[PDB]
Amino acid sequence: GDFVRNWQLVAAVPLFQKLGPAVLVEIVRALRARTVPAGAVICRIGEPGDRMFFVVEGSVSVATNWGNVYITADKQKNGIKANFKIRHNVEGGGVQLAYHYQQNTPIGDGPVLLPDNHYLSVQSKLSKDPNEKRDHMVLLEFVTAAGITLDEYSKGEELFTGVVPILVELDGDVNGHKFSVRGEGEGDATNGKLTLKFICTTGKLPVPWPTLVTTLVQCFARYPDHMKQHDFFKSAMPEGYIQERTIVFKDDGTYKTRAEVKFEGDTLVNRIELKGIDFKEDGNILGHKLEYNRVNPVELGPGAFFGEMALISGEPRVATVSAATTVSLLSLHSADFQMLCSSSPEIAEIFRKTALERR
Ligand SMILES: Nc1ncnc2c1ncn2[C@@H]1O[C@@H]2COP(=O)(O)O[C@H]2[C@H]1O
Repeated sequence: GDFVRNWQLVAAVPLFQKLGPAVLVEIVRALRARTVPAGAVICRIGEPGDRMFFVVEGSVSVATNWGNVYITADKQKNGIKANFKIRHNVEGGGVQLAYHYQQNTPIGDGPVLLPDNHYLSVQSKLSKDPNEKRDHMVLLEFVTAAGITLDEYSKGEELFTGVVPILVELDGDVNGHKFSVRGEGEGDATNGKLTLKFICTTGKLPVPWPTLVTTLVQCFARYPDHMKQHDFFKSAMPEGYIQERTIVFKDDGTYKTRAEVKFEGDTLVNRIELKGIDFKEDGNILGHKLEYNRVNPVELGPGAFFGEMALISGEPRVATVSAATTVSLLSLHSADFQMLCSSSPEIAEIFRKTALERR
């Protein structure tokens, strides 16, 4: 019943052809098949991991950790403040730190939610559209609020109950290099999910796309039920908020940004002015020495696997994995994973090395 199905499906996984038929029958009896709708989260970062997954149809996207955004109320200015560090990989190895200093002030006169101290967890995947000739960035992002212990007996939030279209506009000036970016896409606050594509409309971007991610809509963060009273960003909608930043690149220049974030009709719009000063023309930013996505460069399609890191290390999921298309999965529980690795040292090696490479 399920076995004839999983037996048919397991043919799409060439890793298992490293296996005799009697044993393969036993493995297929332990596999569980799953159809996953396009866009759905399969594994969430920080969750415990009791199984791993083999892709039989479709592809999945891995979104890796970008860090935490630490937020505090600014009750006297009726807004919030945030500070955090971004670690950009340098292409030859090493890291370029970007220290972020942030303040947000509502545009409207009405009261907003002024939160207790908390943070936003961000995971991201950066990619390219193989049919796009312009300089561009395709971006997938998950944003989750956390840091308030869950005791256990805003009107702006109802603007984000579904999928909201987003428009992003940036005029930049870095060491006199002027440039513009336009981006469009959609925000799903219910799942904390951003999917956008950005174009440099003036030609070649004079800085690396990863350094513009933070500047290019925290109102799409998923605030958990017990934290809805701490979501300043949605509470200031629809009139919106001003968001300003100082971004200090260690041993290099600084970005200063001012943005208007607000609804125009049904569309959440983010309009940005950015000025960069004191950059080194042969440094990591103006010299384009930062990795775009070498860490995590591809969706994982048929024959690939994920979820193996937690089973090897015992640590929680290190990344969020979501279906890019409709996905057909076979999952394998932890205990049967250890037996698979024991029965086939070849397969054990493939897992070991892949998990190392991904670490
Ligand atoms: N840089 C990466 N490239 C590809 N896949 C990854 C990367 N980082 C994590 N993963 C996968 O994402 C999974 C998330 O859950 P696990 O940590 O159990 O195991 C992880 C790997 O399978």
